[PDB]
Amino acid sequence: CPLMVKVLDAVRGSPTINVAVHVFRKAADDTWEPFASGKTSESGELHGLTTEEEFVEGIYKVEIDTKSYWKALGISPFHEHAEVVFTANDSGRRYTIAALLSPYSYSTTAVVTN
Amino acid sequence: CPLMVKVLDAVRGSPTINVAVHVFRKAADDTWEPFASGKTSESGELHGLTTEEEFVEGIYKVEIDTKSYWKALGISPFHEHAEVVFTANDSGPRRYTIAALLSPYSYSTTAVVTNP
Amino acid sequence: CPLMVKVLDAVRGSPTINVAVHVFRKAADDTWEPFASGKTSESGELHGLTTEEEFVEGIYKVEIDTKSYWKALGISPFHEHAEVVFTANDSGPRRYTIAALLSPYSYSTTAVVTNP
Amino acid sequence: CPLMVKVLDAVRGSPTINVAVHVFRKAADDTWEPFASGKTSESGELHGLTTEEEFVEGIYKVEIDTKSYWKALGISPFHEHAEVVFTANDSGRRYTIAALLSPYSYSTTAVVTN
Repeated sequence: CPLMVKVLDAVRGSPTINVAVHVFRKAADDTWEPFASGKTSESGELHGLTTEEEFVEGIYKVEIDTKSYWKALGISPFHEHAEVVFTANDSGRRYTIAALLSPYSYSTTAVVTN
Repeated sequence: CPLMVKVLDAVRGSPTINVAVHVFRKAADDTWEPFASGKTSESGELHGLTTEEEFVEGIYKVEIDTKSYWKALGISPFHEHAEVVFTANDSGPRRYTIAALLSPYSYSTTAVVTNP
Repeated sequence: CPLMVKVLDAVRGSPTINVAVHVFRKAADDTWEPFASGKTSESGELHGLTTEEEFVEGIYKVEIDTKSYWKALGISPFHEHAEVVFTANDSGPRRYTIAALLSPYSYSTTAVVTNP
Repeated sequence: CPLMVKVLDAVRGSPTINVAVHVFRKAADDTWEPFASGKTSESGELHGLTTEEEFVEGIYKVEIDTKSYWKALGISPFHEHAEVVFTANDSGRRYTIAALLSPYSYSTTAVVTN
């Protein structure tokens, strides 16, 4: 898969499990078309969101439901979610979106290889 | 002003100057209404976006135009922008500082919330 | 003061108060000499650690006692502290702001460097 | 291995390759005894630093030579290195030390499992 999502918990020092992630692609009318989604695994990872054929150039949004996660832990969060918006190519790779979560802070990083 | 935005450049170790910032509020429509906008100063800060009267309860989105910043420096960044979405003033008026730290392929955002 | 330390709590979204900060400078010995120390204020900031006269070229270490902070809150953190080591004033006098953002199992540190 | 190190480059969006990492254990006289070391792989990871038998409770320091990395890229860095100091146990796990590097900023996170 050319697109993977890895989420970590900076309060507990652990992968975030069962966190909902939605992926959108920007449409012609500049609205967000649902594209893919899932829930992070026990390793805090989400694989097999798309394929090389489906993942064409364009602008994508990755939305991590961080609020629901912190609610499950009984911790009051600041953000409604974590949103990463990026342009796939040019030109032509494997994308790993990493997210490090705290209740009042998050960081996201793109690891782009091949 | 109950809402302040501060941006830093993690590559140069300096405040980001002239960075565009757009604020939106979720209408009952469920659509995003333009709420306020501006650009960061020399200190990388943006003050006076709004007032205590105007800044009511709601869900707000703060879009920082990081792409324009990096490209002006000859850098092609990963992100289109840095976007912060949060519920404000749910338990009464607060003062919010939104801090962003920018790298070409990474950013972090932190909220500092105080009771005026 | 050419050296300022600022600390934030990423769990509460607030400045960290009464956080111990110890500064060291590498002697020709290659050992760390106690240079200065203090505690953060209500704003999570620590000013007046040193002066332009005293703050010469060298390698400096800034140890933030994050463990004590978290444990006071009933939290058992991963890190013993947050430690920043850097060469200062190599190309002339600069003003340094060391920013730390604290979570129980994670921290980030950023340097903001300006020419006075 | 009960201790792994993963390093990423936030400027290029890539794992950091060939970055020297040194591990120390605090001794009785409170000095840092060299314990293990190596260079990150093509995946920016460093495995097999120690074993379950060797990795006993105590205070450890992990030192990442970030300065040399940025020098190789021709980018002026702020820090001399990135240092993570922590106490292994109590009580009794797999430690992953993650580091996200920028020239004037770094973040480190502990992922502790099992």
